Amino acid sequence: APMSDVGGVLMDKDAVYIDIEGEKLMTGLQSVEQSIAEKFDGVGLQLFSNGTELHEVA
Amino acid sequence: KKAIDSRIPSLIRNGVQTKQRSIFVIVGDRARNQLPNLHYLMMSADLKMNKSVLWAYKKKLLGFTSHRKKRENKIKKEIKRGTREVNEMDPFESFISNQNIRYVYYKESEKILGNTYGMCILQDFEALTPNLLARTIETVEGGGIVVILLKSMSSLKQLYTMTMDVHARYRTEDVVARFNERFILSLGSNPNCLVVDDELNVLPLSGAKNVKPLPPKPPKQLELQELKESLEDVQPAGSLVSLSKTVNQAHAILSFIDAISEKTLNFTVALTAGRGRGKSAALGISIAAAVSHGYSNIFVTSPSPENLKTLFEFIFKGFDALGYQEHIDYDIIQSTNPDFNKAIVRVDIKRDHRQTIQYIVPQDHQVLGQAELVVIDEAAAIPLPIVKNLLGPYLVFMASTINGYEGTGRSLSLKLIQQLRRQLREISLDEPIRYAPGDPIEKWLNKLLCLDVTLIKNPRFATRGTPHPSQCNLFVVNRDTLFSYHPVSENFLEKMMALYVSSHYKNSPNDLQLMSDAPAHKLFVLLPPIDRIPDPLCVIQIALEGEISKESVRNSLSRGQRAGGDLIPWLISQQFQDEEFASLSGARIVRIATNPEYASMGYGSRAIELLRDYFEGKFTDYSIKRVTLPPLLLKLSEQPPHYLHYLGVSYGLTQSLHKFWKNNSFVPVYLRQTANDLTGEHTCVMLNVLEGRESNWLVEFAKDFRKRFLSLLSYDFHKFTAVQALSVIESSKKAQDLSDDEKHDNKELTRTHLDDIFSPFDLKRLDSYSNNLLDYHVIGDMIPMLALLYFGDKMGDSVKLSSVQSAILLAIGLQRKNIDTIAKELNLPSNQTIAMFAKIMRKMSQYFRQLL
RNA sequence: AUACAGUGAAACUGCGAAGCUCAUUAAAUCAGUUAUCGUUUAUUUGAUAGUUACAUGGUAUAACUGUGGUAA
RNA sequence: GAUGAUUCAUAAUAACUUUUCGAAUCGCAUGGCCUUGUGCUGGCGAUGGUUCAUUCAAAUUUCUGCCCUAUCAACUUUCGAUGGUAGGAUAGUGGCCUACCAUGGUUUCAACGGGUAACGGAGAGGGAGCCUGAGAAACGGCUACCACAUCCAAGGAAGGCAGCAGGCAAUUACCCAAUCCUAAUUCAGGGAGGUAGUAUAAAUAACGAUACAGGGCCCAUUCGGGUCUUGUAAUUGGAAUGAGUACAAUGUAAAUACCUUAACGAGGAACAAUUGGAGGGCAAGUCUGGUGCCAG
Ligand SMILES: [Mg+2]
Ligand SMILES: [Mg+2]
Ligand SMILES: [Mg+2]
Ligand SMILES: [Mg+2]
Repeated sequence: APMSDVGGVLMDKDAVYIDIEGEKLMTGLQSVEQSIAEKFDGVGLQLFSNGTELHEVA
Repeated sequence: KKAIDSRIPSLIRNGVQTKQRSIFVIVGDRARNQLPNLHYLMMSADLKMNKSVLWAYKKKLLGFTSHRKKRENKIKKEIKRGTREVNEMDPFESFISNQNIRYVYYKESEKILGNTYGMCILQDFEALTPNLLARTIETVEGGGIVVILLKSMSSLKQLYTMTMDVHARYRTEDVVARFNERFILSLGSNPNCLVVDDELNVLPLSGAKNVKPLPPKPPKQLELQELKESLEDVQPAGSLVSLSKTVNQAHAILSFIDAISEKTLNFTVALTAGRGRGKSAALGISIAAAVSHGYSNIFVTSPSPENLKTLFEFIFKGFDALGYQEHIDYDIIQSTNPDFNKAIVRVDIKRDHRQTIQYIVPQDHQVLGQAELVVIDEAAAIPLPIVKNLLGPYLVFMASTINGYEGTGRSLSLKLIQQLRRQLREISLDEPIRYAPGDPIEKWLNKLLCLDVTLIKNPRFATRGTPHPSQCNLFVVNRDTLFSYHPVSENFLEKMMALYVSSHYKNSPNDLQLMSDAPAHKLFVLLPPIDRIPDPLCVIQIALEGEISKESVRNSLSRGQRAGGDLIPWLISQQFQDEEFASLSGARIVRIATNPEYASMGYGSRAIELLRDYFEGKFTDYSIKRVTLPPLLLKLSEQPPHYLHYLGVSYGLTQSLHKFWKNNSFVPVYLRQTANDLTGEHTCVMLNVLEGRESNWLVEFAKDFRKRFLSLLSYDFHKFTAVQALSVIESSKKAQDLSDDEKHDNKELTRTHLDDIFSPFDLKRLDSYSNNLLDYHVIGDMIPMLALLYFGDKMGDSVKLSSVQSAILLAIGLQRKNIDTIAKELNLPSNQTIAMFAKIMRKMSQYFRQLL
């Protein structure tokens, strides 16, 4: 039944309507702003103990 | 009703439209309840999707059982008890009961290799292994969904720490699980990956943060569809080409048909493809093409007949496309051997004229005298010398998989191809047949497991020249930073894996997890001299085995599961039953890799020499914070070495490898009798004792091995060349030279022992041969005993022989090879060998007379 | 209730579990009747056994505790 | 001693036995004594146990008992047919079975066979074998064989539904109370059992008043004849009650139903039964044939 609600999932137009310490960690995850990809950009890596921090490959 | 985030449906819809796969990570106890919803969204987007679902778990299912009758009884009792209404079934049970779900343990992941499934579920995140992850994802068709359930509290806590700050790693109270940690970061890079909670809230950490619904709706199909109409009249080509799924596959079949048409028996066709690109389907179709063309004697060879099931299945589909009917045009013969599990061995065809398709073991090359066509499926897994023999005066089809199953290193295929340069025809299949080319998931998968790594020639070395080995310096590699997924580390990890895969013969995908997680393992790199990312020249992997590992083992047994194994400590234990060597801490060189093109420049030997110095002490906390990263490479001085007694190696015995280790002062201690099935090579263990350490036990081990080798040359090592056996003896004797002590020394044969070994008549018989009054065949009796005494060194300095003569005596006495067989091996005329053989025995007679 | 003592899941013991559908068969079915000095008989009813002991053993286990295999 | 009758009952001797049994049990009460020790001696029941008899049954067994039959005259020894001896087995008698011995038994007074409104004995997927109990060759269980068929990760597992009930479509819901039955039993249960579910007598009306009209009806082919309180397509009054709308009690294991019973319940009594038949008549209407205005 496409139009009707089967199980708990209902589809109208292009939007779908579904019926539904961990909580503190979960809501913390939901609120993170930066992407993982962006976070690498600020991080520089040292090849050697006293070497310069290299950020991006040449 | 809660409005679901528009990102989740847009991802599934986009994947179906583009036939790209999508990864969903569900975090929460109720994660299972969301799977029915995701399945419904997948189907509603397109009704052409495959409905089968793959469920993978480790030991237990999450709160249910896959036995229909058992669930029904529990439901019926609950209904009778009144706990549940008569006809109520919440969505999860309805999803399991109706849908076609295949429940598979992680251990038996080999069963699912052939099949294809619409959706994949991986129940347990912690137990994930590279092989289980590559095998399962490859079975998801385009537009399918891969679901991973991170339900464990610790896994969530790892997810929490990693997202808030990337550098920090959550480490509980010896397995580090770096692969799972490195795995999580790789998802953030993936554009088709969403990480979600049990409430269907999109956690922002995922890479698919900005997915937008694509507008409503390829060139490859157009280039494929058109080719099919143009050949529809041309039977048998039209029916067979119709089965092709991709442009590359059709070209391969047409090229195979072309070779079948030429009818010339001196050509080789080499098919190279990635796994799942349809190599077996193309070969099976071509075998059907050769059947209709008229070929009578068609052969198929593979390491086992069981692997050929897919090939045989497509042959029948080719036969069906050609109108052949079972039990009328062809008959199927299955194996009676229980080991092959009723695998198809032979198909006899009765149309027009009698034609036969049959499976042959690769070793049985003698029967190929009348062969018209042999199909070598998975030639990578067959030993090279056997493959050489199989290349006879007939049409040859070779199928080799690159980075599939165990397969082989890419260079070994190049070493195969360069040998062919017999006219050679090369075909490559690139397009995958289960999904769109360039799927982000596949590119994601290859990056994570480092499968598609290719070695690259460095122009900078050419401009500056190859560094002299003395200039190079060995640097320790910090594993934590290497598997941190920083772009520099990923590129360096990319380069290290290239040397790994290229050189050695077989590498399983689990090897990456073994390197990252195992605590005993350490990594060393022979970087070029410092003056850009440094590119390695030689990489060594060490595994600390001995008394040091007992603490880890005791902890593992406390957990209730022994971890890993100590090969050399145990191997020596059964052979010699030496209690001391078990307590002796030592290191095992798991693998040494060098650039093949820079082979013979001594980089490998240089790396070992520096490695030996480091553990000797001649060069005398960087763990990631546990709830800014440490340097990637550590100089030897910066880290203190462990206290070690010996360095051990384990490898398949080959002349090049044995010579390499022999030059590095290693001593053989054991040589396995049963050759390894994949390679045909015998596993050999060699040990090296460091200075400042007691060396008596090694010498006793070496002497015992030499005696065992001499007696065992007849049983299973008769295949070894006489030079090879002589060299292995020589290396062991070098261990005696290591000991300047004279406490142990070889003993010269007495008169009494000589009398017992040889009766007086035998001495007369030997003397007559020296004087030429006697034939050779009568003295066959004394040769093996003479060889035992000579290589036992009982004669001593009185009798000595050249290298060629020693090979001759070793062959007849110990290998039991005939004289004429020796003539071929040593490239000598048969008459010459007998003359040299007589010269040896005259020296033998003179010594005995001198003793008398 | 200083052996337990009310009630009592589980388990061991004890007792009892003894309408339909097809075929067909002339005093071999069946009804009445005789005998059991030719028999078995749970149960009910009446009679009936003078020929370490201030209480023996696990030669004993369930239920129960706990560790696991399996798709079941 | 008993019976009509006994080697029957019963007693004794000599032995035998995979020699049986002759309370190592439980509840309630705590009396009588004294030799004060918790010393001796105890009341009411239950559950057990040997033998005999009785009862409930079961198994064999004596004799009698309405079809047509000869166009059914021989049947039985046809792997016992008829009898004796001995043994095996049964709970026992016995050709019930076995070894030896005799060659018999039924019948024209109808053996044997045939037909029958002789509904006027068998099994639980199909044959074979076995197990429990006082009672079974068990609608229970097990083994093998033969077929049917289900689940599966294809390594195995399990079933008797190869059933039942329907059509050519609702068999369900409430109970052990009433009569009976089983049990460690007054109390538990019983799809035994019970309860419910889905051609026949009435009504659609009865009784008055007023007003206004002169025709109404019957017979007869014909012409005509015969007889008198009739018609309304008029107005109007107060009484009667049933279907229904329904408060109760009684009822029943409870409940439906039956019986009984407050209030309301009629003029279009619209609180609006039908079925069939025979005749008319009408237009600025339609069609057809003609000898105007007609005929169909
Ligand atoms: Mg009695
Ligand atoms: Mg007798
Ligand atoms: Mg009136
Ligand atoms: Mg009516």
